[PDB]
Amino acid sequence: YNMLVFRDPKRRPQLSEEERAKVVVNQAEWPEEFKDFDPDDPYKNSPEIIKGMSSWNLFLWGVECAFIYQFYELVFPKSI
Amino acid sequence: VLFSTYRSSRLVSKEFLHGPVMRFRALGEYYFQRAWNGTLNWALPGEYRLYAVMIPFIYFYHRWHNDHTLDRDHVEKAMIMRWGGTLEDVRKLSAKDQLRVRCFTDIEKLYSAYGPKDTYLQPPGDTLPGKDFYR
Amino acid sequence: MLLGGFVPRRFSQFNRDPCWMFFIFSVGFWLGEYPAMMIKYNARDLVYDPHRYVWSHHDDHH
Amino acid sequence: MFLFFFCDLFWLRLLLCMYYCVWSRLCFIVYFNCLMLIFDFLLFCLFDLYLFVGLCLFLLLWFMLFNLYSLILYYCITYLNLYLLFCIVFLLYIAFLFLFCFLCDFFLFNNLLVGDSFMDVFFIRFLLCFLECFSLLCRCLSTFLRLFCNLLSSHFLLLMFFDFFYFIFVFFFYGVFCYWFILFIFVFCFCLLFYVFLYLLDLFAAILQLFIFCNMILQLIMDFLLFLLFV
Amino acid sequence: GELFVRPKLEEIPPADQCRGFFGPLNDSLKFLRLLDIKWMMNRAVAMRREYLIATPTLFTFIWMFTWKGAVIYFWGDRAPPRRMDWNTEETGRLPLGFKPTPAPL
Amino acid sequence: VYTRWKCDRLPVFQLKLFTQEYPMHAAVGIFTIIFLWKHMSHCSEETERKYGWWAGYPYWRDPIARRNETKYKQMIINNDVDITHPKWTGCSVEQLEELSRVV
Amino acid sequence: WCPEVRDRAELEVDITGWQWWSPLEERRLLPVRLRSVNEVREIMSKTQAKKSA
Amino acid sequence: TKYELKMQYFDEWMIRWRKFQTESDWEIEKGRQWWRRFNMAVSGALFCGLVLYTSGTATLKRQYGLPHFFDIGVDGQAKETMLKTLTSRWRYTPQGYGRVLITGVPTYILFVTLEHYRERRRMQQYLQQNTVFGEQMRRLLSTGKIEEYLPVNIKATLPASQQAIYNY
Amino acid sequence: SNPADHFRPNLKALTLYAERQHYVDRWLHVKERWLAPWYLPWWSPLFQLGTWYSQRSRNLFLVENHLSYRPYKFRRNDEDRNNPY
Amino acid sequence: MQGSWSVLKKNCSNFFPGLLAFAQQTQEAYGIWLRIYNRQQKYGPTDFVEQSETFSPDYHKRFHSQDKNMWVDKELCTEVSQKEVARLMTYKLDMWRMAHCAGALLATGGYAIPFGLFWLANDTWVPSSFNLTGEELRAWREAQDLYRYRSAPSYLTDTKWHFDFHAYPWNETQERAWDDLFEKNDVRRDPKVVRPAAEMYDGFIKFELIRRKSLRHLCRSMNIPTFPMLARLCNGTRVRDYWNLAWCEDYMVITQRLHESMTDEELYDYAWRRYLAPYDKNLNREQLMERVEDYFEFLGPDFVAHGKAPNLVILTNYVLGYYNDPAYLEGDISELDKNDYDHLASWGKDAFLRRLEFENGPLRDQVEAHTQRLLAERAAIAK
Ligand SMILES: CCCCCCCCCCCCCCCCCC(=O)OC[C@H](COP(=O)([O-])OCC(O)COP(=O)([O-])OC[C@@H](COC(=O)CCCCCCCCCCCCCCCCC)OC(=O)CCCCCCCCCCCCCCCCC)OC(=O)CCCCCCCCCCCCCCCCC
Ligand SMILES: CCCCCCCCCCCCCCCCCC(=O)OC[C@H](COP(=O)([O-])OCC(O)COP(=O)([O-])OC[C@@H](COC(=O)CCCCCCCCCCCCCCCCC)OC(=O)CCCCCCCCCCCCCCCCC)OC(=O)CCCCCCCCCCCCCCCCC
Ligand SMILES: CCCCCCCCCCCCCCCCCC(=O)OC[C@H](COP(=O)([O-])OCC(O)COP(=O)([O-])OC[C@@H](COC(=O)CCCCCCCCCCCCCCCCC)OC(=O)CCCCCCCCCCCCCCCCC)OC(=O)CCCCCCCCCCCCCCCCC
Ligand SMILES: CCCCCCCCCCCCCCCCCC(=O)OC[C@H](COP(=O)([O-])OCC(O)COP(=O)([O-])OC[C@@H](COC(=O)CCCCCCCCCCCCCCCCC)OC(=O)CCCCCCCCCCCCCCCCC)OC(=O)CCCCCCCCCCCCCCCCC
Ligand SMILES: CCCCCCCCCCCCCCCCCC(=O)OC[C@H](COP(=O)([O-])OCC(O)COP(=O)([O-])OC[C@@H](COC(=O)CCCCCCCCCCCCCCCCC)OC(=O)CCCCCCCCCCCCCCCCC)OC(=O)CCCCCCCCCCCCCCCCC
Ligand SMILES: CCCCCCCCCCCCCCCCCC(=O)OC[C@H](COP(=O)([O-])OCC(O)COP(=O)([O-])OC[C@@H](COC(=O)CCCCCCCCCCCCCCCCC)OC(=O)CCCCCCCCCCCCCCCCC)OC(=O)CCCCCCCCCCCCCCCCC
Ligand SMILES: CCCCCCCCCCCCO[C@@H]1O[C@H](CO)[C@@H](O[C@H]2O[C@H](CO)[C@@H](O)[C@H](O)[C@H]2O)[C@H](O)[C@H]1O
Repeated sequence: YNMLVFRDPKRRPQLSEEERAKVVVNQAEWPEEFKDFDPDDPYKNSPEIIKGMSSWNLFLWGVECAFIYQFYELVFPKSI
Repeated sequence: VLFSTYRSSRLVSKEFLHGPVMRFRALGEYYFQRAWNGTLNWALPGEYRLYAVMIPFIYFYHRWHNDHTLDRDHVEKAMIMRWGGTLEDVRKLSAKDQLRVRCFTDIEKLYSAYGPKDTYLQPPGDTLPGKDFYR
Repeated sequence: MLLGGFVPRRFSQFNRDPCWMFFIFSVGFWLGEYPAMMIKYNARDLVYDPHRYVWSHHDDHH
Repeated sequence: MFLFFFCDLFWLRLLLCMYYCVWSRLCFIVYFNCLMLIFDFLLFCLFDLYLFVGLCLFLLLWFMLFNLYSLILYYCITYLNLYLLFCIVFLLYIAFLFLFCFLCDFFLFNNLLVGDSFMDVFFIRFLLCFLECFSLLCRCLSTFLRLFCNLLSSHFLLLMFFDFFYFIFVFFFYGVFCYWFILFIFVFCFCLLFYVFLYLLDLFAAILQLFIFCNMILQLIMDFLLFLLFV
Repeated sequence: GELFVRPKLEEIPPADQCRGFFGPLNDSLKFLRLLDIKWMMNRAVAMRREYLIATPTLFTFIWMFTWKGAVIYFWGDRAPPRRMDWNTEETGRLPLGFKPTPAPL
Repeated sequence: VYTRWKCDRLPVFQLKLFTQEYPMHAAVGIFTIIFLWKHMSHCSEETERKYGWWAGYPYWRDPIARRNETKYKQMIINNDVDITHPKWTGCSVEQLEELSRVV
Repeated sequence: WCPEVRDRAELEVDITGWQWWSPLEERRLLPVRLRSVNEVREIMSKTQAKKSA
Repeated sequence: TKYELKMQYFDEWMIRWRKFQTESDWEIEKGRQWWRRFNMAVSGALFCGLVLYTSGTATLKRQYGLPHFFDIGVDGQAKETMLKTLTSRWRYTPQGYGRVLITGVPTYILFVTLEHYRERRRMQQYLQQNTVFGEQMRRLLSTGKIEEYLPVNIKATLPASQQAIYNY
Repeated sequence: SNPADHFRPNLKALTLYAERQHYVDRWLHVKERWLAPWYLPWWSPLFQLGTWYSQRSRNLFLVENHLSYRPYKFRRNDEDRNNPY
Repeated sequence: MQGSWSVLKKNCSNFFPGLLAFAQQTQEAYGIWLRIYNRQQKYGPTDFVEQSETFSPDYHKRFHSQDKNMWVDKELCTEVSQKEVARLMTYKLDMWRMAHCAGALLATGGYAIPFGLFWLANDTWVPSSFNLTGEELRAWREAQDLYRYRSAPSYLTDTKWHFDFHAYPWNETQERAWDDLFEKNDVRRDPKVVRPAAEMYDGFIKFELIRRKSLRHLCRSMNIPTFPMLARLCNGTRVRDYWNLAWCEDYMVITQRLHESMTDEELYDYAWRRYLAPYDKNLNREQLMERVEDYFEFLGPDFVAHGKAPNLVILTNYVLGYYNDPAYLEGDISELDKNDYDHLASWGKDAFLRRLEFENGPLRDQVEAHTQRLLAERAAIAK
């Protein structure tokens, strides 16, 4: 998949179909982070860097910073 | 005999500032020394996060410099020329008046070549002051 | 060279990596500064400078 | 008059120091042809034909640190002056030319006299030699002029389009709440498409112009190289 | 392009075969070979000494592109004016009654 | 084993690079530097007023005049120059006094 | 801990040998490999016959 | 004696105050130019002679042998004469640094000596001048300093239409 | 005009002025100081390198006899084409 | 070698005695060279005496030709002895360095004095006459050997890399000779195996086509001053003269078997002047004799038969291979039990690194199978 020009790398298969069919999948040994692993969304279960900090919260933080940058002089103007 | 031409002539010990240097190298190596971090002539790395982090920072500091050091000169010139032609005359105004003038200057900047021309061309019959107001 | 790295699948995943967290903060700043300019520079109480015809850059550069 | 100023690479210099205190392989080069001049085996040159590699790499790095990053708004191309680029190209081109001339081999210039003995010497071949000798200097001038003009035009266009986009976005976004919202949406989508297209075009054009800048110098060098065959 | 091999002494055609601007400068006209530039060019081409034609040209261009061009631009003498300010040859002489200092001795 | 880039210090490597690797380039660069500082190192006051200031020349304070005034004051004070000398004024001191009394 | 490679690389670069590919030397040395026992028998046999003659 | 160190200040001052350059000083400088050109010519002739004398026998045979570019007949005669003259006696034909030294050191010495003595001659000439330039030269050699604005101090001659400034 | 003003260096810090006469004189004093000592004979290549080219250029300037007028290099105003003074 | 105060004191103390000894050696060497030059001019071949011109095929630049511009005087023993030739060679080296220093002094007047102080603080560029005792001479020889070690590997690598990158040998024997030519001095090279490389390189590059950078490296390795280098035909002439004298002496010794009767110190010096025997190796007579015999064998029968030595470039590489020491390796093997990236342990693994470990770790086959099965199912559903 892509996010703007950034494309997610994909691992090339190395096993043949015959050998691949003989592989037994045991997700019990897999880490909890990667269970029901999906190539189209491998980071769905990945932990947040900061608990409770959503992406929308950071977006809103940036928007508020912009609003401050543009409006601070309206409330606390300074002379030349 | 006075100074050595060889880099092997050490001036400090091998353990001088080892810890801080190791921390700095850890900062450098973690994201850059990777197989997918293949640079194009040392200038364009392959790691996406490097772009994602450096583009905003570069833009931020450049914009801060431009707004607080470069455009400020044009704003001050406009304020001085339109309100007396001297710094003291501008300082005779209040902060709110200066804010209004500077925001009008920002308006003019935003309009540029794609906007009404009455912001700088006085229509005939207008009662506002002309160019010879202070002369 | 754009070879690899963490790539969030959607917006909600931008919080899974500090670098993308900073990126989304910056994007928020970028996009939210435009509504601020709309509100500030299209305000009812905004008034053109009375002395705007006293001087302009057009006469100066001419 | 002595003006003290600084380049706009200090943060990039800091990043270079941070990320290149340890070694890293390089496998992608803008101008790779400086490393492979000879394609047929058993051919070798007694002239220092690989002397340009270091200068080529450094020039690529410098011009890429400036031009590619100039797409970021408010980033300054500190060297963007016509005569300064003239000085740079003069240095490189004339240095290589004087390297060939200091060799004191006049036969090296025999190829300047274009044509064969059948053509009249005075009225055809001599005029062609004059034109070619002029064309060398003209190639130098064209190289520097092209490099200057590409950046100048691209950045002028970017500035103008960004100004227009700011104007329409700020002073006509209220149309989203009005009955003519469709027109504004169409215009906004067109502006976004134009923005992306311009950025991609500039990104590609910068690298391509650097490639051509180095290729002109390498062509100058190659025009006077002679290869011996191993036996 | 390719390697250049100087011609052997036997491969060089005779001087009498060379042609000038109008025609060959054979006996009774040999001394005119010095003045005929085209004859010299043809002789050089015949002798494979083409550099004599090319080397002076290129170098000249370089000399103009490098050193004389700027010298002419910055220090060259422009065309004289119609009304010329000639020198009256009155300036410089010491005034009457002046006592110049003695020369070294 | 010995290598210039790895064993020699930076100034030594710089000298070696520009003397036995790229000497002609260094010579041409020095030539061009001399040319630039010989023919492109001057700016007249009018040129400074036209293009020498970011936002334009502030005629309301004329900093060029103040700069030249400081320059000339410093020169006069340090060199003990008598600006009342006839060559500077074109007239004798007594004539200057007469003019001062007149005006 | 592999000094020969280090020295060769550094010297090649310091003498303007920037290129990192050597097709000719590889072509000379690519097919080199330790021989099989039967090949050793045959080669020893040729050496022995040569010594006898 | 090092006359150049003294004369550089004088030359710069004359350039700055070239208005008071009498025709005599101009002739002096033209003579200096002519003597510089003459010194260059003689030094080049000496260098060419030394190069020819030290040239290798095979090199001389190739240079002054067949073919003849013009083939007039005088060219061949002259080339043969020079070749025989050079190849008759034994000649020291060094190569490398030795030829460089032999060909250059005499040339450099000759050129430098001639130029230095011509500079001394020019200094004497300016000393003997009865113009403001000569007075400035004498004052420079006396006090060791260049006195600028000297022409207007001692009131050097000016055109009839520019004497108002001296009117004091 | 305004778009053209975006192509300027953005980190100008200080500007210094100096007359050609002053620093040329200072350079000449330095050159005389370093070339004066007795242990540097006038016939040495270093001394000639220092002096001969400058002497030649100054002589060429003095010998110049041009029919046209060359305006002063360091006028107060050199932007007016119809006023060489 | 780096400069030191002890060497500075040594050279300052012995400055004037050294100059006097150098002058005496100059007189003696001028006599010897006068004899040799008269013999060359009288009995030399026409091409050698007339200085025949050999031009390159690409840029037509003249340079010394090994066959024509070098001549071995087989009958020089009648007029000049071997010891006189060795004395002339040593004096040529000392005179070259002294001449460069004197040129600097004349050029810069009295400003060369501090540079002279730098010069006397190191034995690299001082004449041999400045050493008045055995220990001083040993230190001087050590400095010369250090310079040779510093310079030779660059020359060898230049030659080998250029040839290998632009050409390959024709046949297996040439391949073996080329590979064995550039072996380190810790192993013994068989001259018979290595000789064909001379003809191969003659096919590639003769002495007449030697490049200026390679010439600079060679002159560095031969303790010949290189500043100012100037055109390549000056130091090239120096090299040609030195090796011509060496070849004359070698022919004399081979014909008269002088090396067998030569004493230990004289034999060591003879090998050293051929760049075969460093003094820091503390070689015995057996090793010196082995190296000298190998050198003579490399010269080959044709050298005695006709005075024609093999290609000079390959000869110089072969002899200088004795200064190509094995690459240094210091440190106990136990040091390989440490870790280099412990300082990164605190950083841990990010999401992408964890994904890479999961996909390419020991569970890689299971993950690949699961992913491929899921993709196949999705593709089938899509169709
Ligand atoms: C009168 C007012 C004052 C001014 C006087 C001027 C006199 C002028 C004379 C006439 C000259 C005529 C000709 C002028 C031509 C100019 C052309 C020009 O500018 O071209 C643009 C061009 C721009 O180049 P660039 O691409 O920007 O790169 C150059 C950069 O320097 C970056 O390039 P780089 O990174 O490759 O450089 C290498 C860099 C490699 O990287 C680094 O080393 C990193 C650091 C970089 C430093 C340099 C960058 C400077 C950044 C801006 C300033 C920094 C803050 C200064 C704060 C000042 C506060 C007032 O290393 C260095 O820079 C080495 C120096 C490091 C110094 C470290 C000092 C540590 C001190 C610690 C003390 C601790 C004490 C403890 C005590 C405790 C007690 C208890 O400039 C140049 O190329 C250089 C021009 C210089 C010309 C010579 C001028 C004469 C020398 C003047 C020295 C004045 C010293 C006194 C000042 C005192 C304060 C007022
Ligand atoms: C090896 C290098 C290869 C790589 C090259 C790389 C570069 C590319 C090449 C092109 C150059 C690029 C430019 C780069 C920048 C270099 C610097 C630069 O351009 O500065 C110019 C720069 C220009 O001056 P400027 O600063 O613009 O000031 C202009 C003023 O004129 C200055 O005034 P001034 O006071 O300094 O005097 C200058 C004077 C320079 O000249 C002199 O001072 C006098 C002459 C000097 C002669 C030198 C020796 C020549 C040989 C002597 C004889 C040897 C044979 C002896 C045995 C004979 C046996 C019979 O010139 C003149 O003023 C013109 C006077 C002409 C008088 C003509 C009178 C009429 C009769 C003679 C002509 C017509 C004859 C017709 C015959 C018809 C027969 C049928 O400097 C000069 O040119 C003058 C100073 C240097 C003079 C050096 C003289 C030696 C030149 C080399 C001669 C030998 C080599 C050439 C032949 C090779 C054949 C294989
Ligand atoms: C502070 C001091 C400042 C000094 C300034 C002066 C310049 C630097 C001085 C010297 C610096 C040291 C290093 C110099 C280079 C060393 C080169 C080298 O290694 O040579 C080895 C080499 C020894 O090797 P070799 O095996 O014995 O022989 C070489 C092989 O033949 C080689 O075989 P090949 O196969 O290579 O054969 C080809 C070879 C054949 O040539 C040779 O090797 C033979 C020797 C050279 C002959 C040159 C004369 C040719 C005939 C000239 C005819 C002129 C007629 C003009 C008539 C005019 C009438 C009006 O080369 C050529 O074909 C080149 C011919 C020259 C072409 C010149 C083109 C110039 C174009 C000018 C463009 C325009 C200029 C501006 C405008 C001017 C006019 C307005 O040395 C030589 O052959 C002679 C070396 C001479 C060194 C220069 C001596 C300098 C004396 C200076 C005196 C004046 C001082 C003034 C001071 C002023 C105040 C400070
Ligand atoms: C006062 C004015 C000064 C002017 C300014 C000078 C500025 C400095 C430049 C350098 C000047 C020379 C310095 C002294 C060198 C020592 C003498 C010498 O030649 O040693 C032999 C030696 C010859 O070297 P090579 O490679 O063996 O020669 C190959 C030949 O095939 C060799 O031929 P071969 O194989 O047949 O063997 C022959 C050999 C056989 O002999 C022997 O084996 C016996 C030993 C003989 C040589 C002994 C040398 C001893 C050196 C040390 C002296 C003591 C130093 C003490 C220092 C401490 C003092 C307290 O004998 C020779 O070596 C004879 C060589 C040819 C004679 C060269 C001298 C010509 C100039 C002198 C005459 C000037 C007359 C002026 C007339 C004026 C008319 C108006 O010289 C060198 O090592 C070359 C010099 C190295 C430095 C080069 C620096 C660049 C030079 C560029 C010059 C360009 C022209 C000038 C203008 C410059 C403007 C930038
Ligand atoms: C009484 C005695 C007997 C009588 C006299 C006898 C004759 C004596 C003379 C002849 C002697 C010849 C032999 C000499 C051998 C030694 C040479 C040498 O230096 O060896 C390196 C020598 C050490 O040698 P070593 O340790 O034995 O190692 C030798 C190895 O074998 C390493 O060997 P290597 O081969 O690797 O090293 C070679 C290296 C040699 O180079 C170096 O090693 C570099 C040395 C300098 C390094 C400086 C580093 C430190 C910088 C400090 C900066 C300032 C810091 C702050 C100071 C604050 C003060 C308040 O590179 C080169 O060779 C490069 C050559 C470059 C040639 C440049 C040519 C330019 C030509 C221009 C173009 C022309 C084109 C033609 C145009 C034509 C136009 C017509 O270096 C030093 O000792 C460094 C000394 C540093 C002194 C302090 C810093 C400078 C102080 C300046 C004070 C200025 C005061 C006035 C100021 C006024 C202001 C207004
Ligand atoms: C991070 C920043 C750090 C700071 C950076 C500083 C800023 C640097 C910026 C620019 C740097 C690059 C500049 C490049 C310029 C262009 C170079 C170029 O075109 O080169 C072509 C070319 C390249 O040279 P090369 O011969 O092919 O090989 C160069 C390799 O480096 C040879 O290497 P090699 O391995 O083959 O041989 C190694 C060894 C081999 O050993 C030997 O050869 C035996 C020892 C030889 C001793 C020297 C013999 C000299 C014989 C006479 C030479 C001709 C003289 C001509 C007449 C005199 C002209 C002045 O040679 C040596 O060790 C040489 C020792 C030299 C030590 C001096 C180095 C300079 C240090 C600074 C001292 C001067 C400071 C002045 C300014 C301050 C004043 C207060 O140059 C030449 O042909 C050489 C001509 C030399 C002429 C003399 C020098 C002319 C320049 C003016 C001198 C002014 C003296 C002032 C005295 C004091 C007055 C108060
Ligand atoms: C090793 C050589 C030593 C030489 C020593 C002296 C030799 C005897 C004197 C040679 C002749 C001198 O005569 C010389 O003539 C020329 C004219 O031709 C004069 O030159 C004069 O007329 C020419 C005419 O073009 C003008 O350009 C020049 O400006 C002017 O000075 C010189 O001023 C004079 O000095």
